[PDB]
Amino acid sequence: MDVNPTLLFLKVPVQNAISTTFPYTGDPPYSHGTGTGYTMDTVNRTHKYSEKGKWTTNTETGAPQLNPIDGPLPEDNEPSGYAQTDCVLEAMAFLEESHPGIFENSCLETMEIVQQTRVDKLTQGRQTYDWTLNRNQPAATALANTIEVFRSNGLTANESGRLIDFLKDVMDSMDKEEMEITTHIGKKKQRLNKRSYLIRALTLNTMIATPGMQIRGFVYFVEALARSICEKLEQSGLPVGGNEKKAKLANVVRKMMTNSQDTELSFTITGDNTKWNENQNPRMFLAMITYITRNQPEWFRNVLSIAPIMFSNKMARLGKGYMFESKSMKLRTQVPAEMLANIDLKYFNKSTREKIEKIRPLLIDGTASLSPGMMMGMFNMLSTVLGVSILNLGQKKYTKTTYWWDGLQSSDDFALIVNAPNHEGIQAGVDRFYRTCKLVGINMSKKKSYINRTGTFEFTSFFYRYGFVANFSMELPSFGVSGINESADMSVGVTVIKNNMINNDLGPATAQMALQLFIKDYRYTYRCHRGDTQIQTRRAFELGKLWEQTRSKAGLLVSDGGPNLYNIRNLHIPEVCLKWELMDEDYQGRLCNPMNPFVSHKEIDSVNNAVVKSMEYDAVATTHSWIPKRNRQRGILEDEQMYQKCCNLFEKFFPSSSYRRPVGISSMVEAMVSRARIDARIDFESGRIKKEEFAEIMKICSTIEELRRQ
Amino acid sequence: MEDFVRQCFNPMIVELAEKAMKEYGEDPKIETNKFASICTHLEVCFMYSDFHFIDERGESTIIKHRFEIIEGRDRTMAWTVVNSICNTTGVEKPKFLPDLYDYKENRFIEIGVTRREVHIYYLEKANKIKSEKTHIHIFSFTGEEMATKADYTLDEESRARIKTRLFTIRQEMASRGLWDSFRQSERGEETIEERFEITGTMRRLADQSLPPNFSSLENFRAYVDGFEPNGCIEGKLSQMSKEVNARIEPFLRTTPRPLRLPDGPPCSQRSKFLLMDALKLSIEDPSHEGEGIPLYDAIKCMKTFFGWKEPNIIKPHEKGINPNYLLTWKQVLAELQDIKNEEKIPRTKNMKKTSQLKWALGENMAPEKVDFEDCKDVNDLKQYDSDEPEPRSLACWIQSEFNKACELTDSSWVELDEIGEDVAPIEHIASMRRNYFTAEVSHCRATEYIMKGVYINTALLNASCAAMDDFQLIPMISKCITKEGRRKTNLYGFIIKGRSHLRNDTDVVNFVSMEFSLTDPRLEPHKWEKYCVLEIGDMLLRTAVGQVSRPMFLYVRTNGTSKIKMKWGMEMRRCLLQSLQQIESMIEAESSVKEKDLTKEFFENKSETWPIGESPKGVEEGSIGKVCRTLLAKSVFNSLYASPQLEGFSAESRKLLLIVQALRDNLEPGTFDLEGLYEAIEECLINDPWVLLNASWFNSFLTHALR
Amino acid sequence: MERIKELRDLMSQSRTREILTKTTVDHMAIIKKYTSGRQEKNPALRMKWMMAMKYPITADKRIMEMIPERNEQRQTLWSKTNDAGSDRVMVSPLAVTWWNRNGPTTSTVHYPKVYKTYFEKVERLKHGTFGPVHFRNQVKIRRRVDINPGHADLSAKEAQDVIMEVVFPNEVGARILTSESQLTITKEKKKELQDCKIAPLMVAYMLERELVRKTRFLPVAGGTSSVYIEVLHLTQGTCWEQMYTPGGAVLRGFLILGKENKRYGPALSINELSNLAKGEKANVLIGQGDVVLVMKRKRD
Ligand SMILES: [Mg+2]
Repeated sequence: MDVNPTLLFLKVPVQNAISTTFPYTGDPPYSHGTGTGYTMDTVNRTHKYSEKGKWTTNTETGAPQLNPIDGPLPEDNEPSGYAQTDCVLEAMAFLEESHPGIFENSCLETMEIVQQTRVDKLTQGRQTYDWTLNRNQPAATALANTIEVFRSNGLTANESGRLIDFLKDVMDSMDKEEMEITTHIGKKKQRLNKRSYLIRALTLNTMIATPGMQIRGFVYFVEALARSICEKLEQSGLPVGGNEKKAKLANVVRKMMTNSQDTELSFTITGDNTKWNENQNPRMFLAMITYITRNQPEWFRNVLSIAPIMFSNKMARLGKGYMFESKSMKLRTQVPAEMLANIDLKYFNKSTREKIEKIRPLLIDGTASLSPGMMMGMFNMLSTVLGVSILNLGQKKYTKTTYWWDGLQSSDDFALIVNAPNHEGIQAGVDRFYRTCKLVGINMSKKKSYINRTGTFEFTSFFYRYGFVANFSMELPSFGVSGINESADMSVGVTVIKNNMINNDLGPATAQMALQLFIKDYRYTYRCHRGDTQIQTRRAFELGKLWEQTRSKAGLLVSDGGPNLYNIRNLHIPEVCLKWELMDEDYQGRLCNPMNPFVSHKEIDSVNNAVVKSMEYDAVATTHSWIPKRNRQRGILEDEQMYQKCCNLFEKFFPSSSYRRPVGISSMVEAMVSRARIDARIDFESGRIKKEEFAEIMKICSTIEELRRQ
Repeated sequence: MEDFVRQCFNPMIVELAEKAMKEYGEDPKIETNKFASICTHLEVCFMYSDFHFIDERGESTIIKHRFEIIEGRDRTMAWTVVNSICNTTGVEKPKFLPDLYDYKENRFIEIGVTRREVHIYYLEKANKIKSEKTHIHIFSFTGEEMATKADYTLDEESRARIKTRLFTIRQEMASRGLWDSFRQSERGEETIEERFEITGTMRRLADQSLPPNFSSLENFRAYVDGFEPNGCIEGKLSQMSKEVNARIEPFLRTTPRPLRLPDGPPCSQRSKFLLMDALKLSIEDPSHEGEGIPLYDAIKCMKTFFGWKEPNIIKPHEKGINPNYLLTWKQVLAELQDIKNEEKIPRTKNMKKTSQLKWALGENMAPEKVDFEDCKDVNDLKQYDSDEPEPRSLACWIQSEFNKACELTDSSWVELDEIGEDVAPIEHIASMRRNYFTAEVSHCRATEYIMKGVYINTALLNASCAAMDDFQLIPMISKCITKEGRRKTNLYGFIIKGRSHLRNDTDVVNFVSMEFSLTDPRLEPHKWEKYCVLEIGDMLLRTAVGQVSRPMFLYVRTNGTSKIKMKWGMEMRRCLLQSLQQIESMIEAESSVKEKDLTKEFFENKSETWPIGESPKGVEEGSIGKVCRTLLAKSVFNSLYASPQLEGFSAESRKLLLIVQALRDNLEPGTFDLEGLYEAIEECLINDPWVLLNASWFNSFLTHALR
Repeated sequence: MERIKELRDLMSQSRTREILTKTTVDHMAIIKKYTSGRQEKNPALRMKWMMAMKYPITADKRIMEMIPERNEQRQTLWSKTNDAGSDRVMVSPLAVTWWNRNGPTTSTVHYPKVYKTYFEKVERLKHGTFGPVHFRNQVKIRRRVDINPGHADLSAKEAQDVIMEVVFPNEVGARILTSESQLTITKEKKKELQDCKIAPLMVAYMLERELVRKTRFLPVAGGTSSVYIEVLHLTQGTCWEQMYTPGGAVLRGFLILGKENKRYGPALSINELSNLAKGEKANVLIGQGDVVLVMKRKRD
């Protein structure tokens, strides 16, 4: 007898036993599938899918640019980017007609967002391409470096604190004749001409790719507008959560089936768009943004249109380069992509030879010019808006025929449902939807899509079967220690189990097993094994002494070697409060001593909250609230901690700055000096500071004021 | 901003500002800075006039209004009232409209609320409007104020109220992130709408980012503004060729075909430790001095075995130096004997660096790094070999491995922690279900693999952190509970860890694993292409005919592991969770159908069966326990044999599974590019034994389900 | 004092001086977001790797005055080292356990008050009653439900107002000082937390949690009240329903008279504004460092 788990599908339907079709529970330990060859392949494919468009040379960057808009209509089923401007404008017009006033309300909300936004928003992104360092850097560091360079170049609008002023500075810099970059090593100066700076500001480092700080704000505003548009569409799967997706799937299925007559025939397509990024054109986004922002203040239109304009002239960096190895002398060397333009083609294989030959004409200064197409994770919501417009174009008042379609679109994925009197009607509807998508520049992956009678389908890993919906967009989440500290980790683990039980259909027995495994992992990670156990750990002696000392062992925390009192009953209760009544008086006092040297609190945003998304956990500040040790070159800032060093020493003057965002008219130094003087006066009056100290403090305050005035 | 203005200002003041701005045909919803400016000006006007009266003697008394408002009315009414005042009191006609008329001083006073410095605003007002016999009072949101001749008409109290109101408005605007725009929007005496213009380089870029038939962004904007939908989509659809279509090809019973497995030499073992060939030397009760520490337990386990003989190579490593592995084993034995005779066994044993160990651990075996320009002309230089990996044919050893992993062992391998006492009835139900699953799964061989991997990877990570630059010797140990309930400690082999100067989570630490076994490699040499196998001893095995001698071999190989891989290995216990989740989902579905708890009717039934295997007779059915063990083994083997091929195959074959399921439901499934789906599925089958076995399983399932 | 000396040191260097003098107190928060660090990807693996070290925890300077270097078994608790950026000494979990089993004992009387919400959760669970489980098809309707019971339904603005009044009495802005009446909750919390050594930031966070109203979009198949939402995990499931019943001076009225006026004496603090006379005008540092001339509200 040969065991075959797949045979379990002969009795249990696949949708019911879909868990067995997912190999891993967590991130796999390879995280591969990217490289320079991949970037060159994407560039080549994107240019090929629109090769029949019009070629031009940029007047600023002198880069080849391909415009497939209004190009020849496709003649085959291969992916294409020949979107028609009139067709997309008509789709937007009909979307507005079916949802009157949507564009105006979304524009007003986005105007509100634009006026009230702040620069530090840009610090909330992921790793970003710093053009000043010309490599990947953290979002906050990249923003600080760009601000420093702009200041050194006499651009200080961003000092107003508004992101829109930072964008004005970015545009002015794009209009600068020369840019100076100073790296502190000592010191070092470099000069960039207009073309070089423009190319640098119009790059997308590939590692998928990441933009520089010069496009983050414009993209943010465009995505805010697209989010506002999508929030008012019931056919949009973005950006709702896991609880609001099952409802939409069930509602659409019921609407397309129950409303169907006894002679009506309904079918459902589970569909993936083949590329959805290499055929989406920035010109189309510009056209649809221009239509959306009709009859709006000119500044708002300009701000929203800068993003697609900037992306239409983007550049893609080719990455690290290539690795060459020799067998005779076992010699290895690295060839940066910068020299890849001025090298022969005898070291690369046939496929690599073809890639380099194709991509050579498109590269300038080591960056391939990529006008057509897009990249995933950038304009997801605008693409969702376009897909929903196509979906809404399926109403019986637009098809003018018996067949009609409706469904859901989530960025790349979609679920369609076509109702028609007979099979030929369903075929006609599917063909019409496909052809309209092609006209608007959307390609459906024929290999990754399939149709069947309505009742069963899939959408973004949510599997629907006869009303039963199984959510597998994200499988079993990590059930180990998050890695903050003992108290935070315990609270996070129990809260995660509770939330999964509430929302993600986690069963009672599965929840108990998850709790057991989490407790085992917690004990092994933090060496807090039960005090009575004989496992040998560096922490075993102290835990055993504490165990023997205590009277009520049930009150000891798991981190203190106590028992686990958690069950399905009390997953919502913090452990410290759960066993508060069982604690010994002295142990409770020691654990909850506010003067202990371990507890620490950062700004309130990081208080009882962990970033994974961010989840808030309930915990009591105890001795177990310690911090793990911190772990850790060209540089624009001589002192990279100047901002933190200034913000610190302000919380010692005004502690409320930790909890509340301060507001004041005076400058930081003046406020600090005034507070110092007042505190010194009050302390000297109380009689716990002597003449010498007081006069000394008054003398530093005077010299600080003199320095600030000078 | 608009919400703050509406919710902060007195509703009548809001209405006055609305009407005043409508008089000029301006939209508050689109120009909120001007709206707020007018609201603030009107509020200051009212507070200036408010709480003032004139007594019977003409003196000023605080309770005829002392001040007459002029800026809160239409142009016509304001002009009429100012003319009436001038005629009645004979005052000079002001050149520009004043704000308030002071009866007590019989003059015209104008008030200016300035976001910027007070002196600048006062100078601008003096040089702009002030001509003669007009008083100016300039207020600021920072508390400052100014007036002509420093003669402030009001008492200190009223000015204090105005200053407090302005300061509070400033603070609330700042806290709401509106003060920046409000202050930046003041230019001398007027509030200007926000400006964001495209010029210079950005203008040229915009003009270069339009459809083919456009030259200027303004022209494109004009075209879009006047665009009206006139059957454009219908015309374009009627124009494009009919060859662009999505034709549904039916998928009924004959379209599917078996997946094509790759052809080539049979696949070999790539797991980090032996799975079904593992032999363990066991101590039935570790009650010795210094027990618990791995080294002492390993020494005791080795002592229990008598029959070590002179090692020799049985299966050489084709690409490796067998004498180095032989000398490594000899060095391990020598060091173990040395520590045994020392009588001072330390907690950790660091191996002495040796040529054999230096080579085996790959210490300094790497090409030197040089610049390209220095070695560009080398004839033998070439790009790093990244060709198509050699396809391998499926072998029956992986199926046998999976079969073994699915069957019970004689002893338990899991001792999960405790939880709080059950109180709710649902808690009791969950406990019963979990205990049933645990009983079905406690003794499984997959559980043994889970514990083995967890222990090995935990030891490896701890050693790598503790001993960065030492050749540590790490015994491969596991703990078990026999049927009799006595703790048993099993030793499978040894791992020598090399340099562990790990900085990132992907850099590899290289180790050498030598594992005891009873299986002869020569039976399946292709399975052991990466192993060097030496015969290390002789063992006595019990059978119906007494004791029989069997050679005992040592499988020695070199492997590498990163921090991420070690964490993945240590987290192997989640396979239990996965299997339990599936088994519990089945039970809950059945209970929902039957509206009652069916844990007993699922686990104690021992009569209901699920198809779980295939035999020459046909499909084989097993109890719920067999299904639990099969799913656990599948999860464990997925964890052990993780690869990009596995995830790709799973993702691609899920679509085929769902299409087949739709067929089985008589839902008339149809495809568009089914051949493309087949190609995508088959591109992920190259050499991995696990993926090939999964593909064979899928083929068998297709064969059985289609019928 | 160390603080003013550090301020002078910062003002010595040109760039730090420029940022201090240029950026206003409004924009301080903005420059707080220019972090030069780097968040650890996959912190769980990082913690697993750290815990195998000897001293993976960071204490403060004063720990060396209380926790001995070694315990009875001669195991080192803390090491004479420093973190990467401050004077936080390196310690080990052995130090944490040593403190928990031998450290000074205090009186934890304010903990039930400050963490009132958690102990209310505990009491509600303790006094609840349980009914039988019903197995059947479950159809949960998804709606917006409150998260924290017992709250005052206070606006975030007003909740922050109360928190600033209570935790940070001498940093209230112009709005608080210029108001006419004080909310009773503020006085009650001020009296309740007179001598509280818990970190003021923790007290503020707990007060904000206990006073603000929070809502979430959740499926529900039974009761909707807040007390029934905290136990949603225990009461409802995919195919079962568990029947559970839950077991449960006046420093206001001041008018600003402009900016600081040196003729009226040195700037005071808010806490000492009570000593003023009926109509005396003084200089007070309100908010986060804004000196203004203030007077008491005479002739209401
Ligand atoms: Mg899909």
